[PDB]
Amino acid sequence: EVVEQVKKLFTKLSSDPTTTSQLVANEPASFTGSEVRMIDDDLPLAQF
Amino acid sequence: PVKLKAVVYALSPFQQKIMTGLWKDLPEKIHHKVSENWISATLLVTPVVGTYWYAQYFKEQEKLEHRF
Repeated sequence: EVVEQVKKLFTKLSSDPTTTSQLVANEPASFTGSEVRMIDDDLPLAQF
Repeated sequence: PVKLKAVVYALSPFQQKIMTGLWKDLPEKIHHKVSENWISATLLVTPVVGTYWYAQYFKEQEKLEHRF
C-alpha cells in the first residue's frame, strides 16, 4: 500500500543521476589539528 | 586571577613550516633594525672609537716629540 501511494504521489522529483559519493569525492573533508578557545571568565562553568 | 575575555585560534605545530620565516620580510627586518637603533648604536660606538683614536694620536705625537 505504501509503495502504491508513493509511486502515485512522488512523480515530480528531480531526475539528476548524481550520487552523493561523487559530491563527497569532489569536495573531500579532511582533519586539521587546531583549537579555538573562547575565554569568558563571567561564565560559571567551563565546557570543552 | 585577572578576568579575561578573548578568542584564541591556534594551528598545530605539525601543520606549519618551521624555519622559512627566518628569511621572510628580510628587507623590512633590516630596515626596522637600522632605523630604530641607529641612534643607540651611534651613542655606543662614537665615544669608544673617538677615545681610542684620540689616544693613538696622542701616543704618536708624544713619540715623535721625544725623538731627535
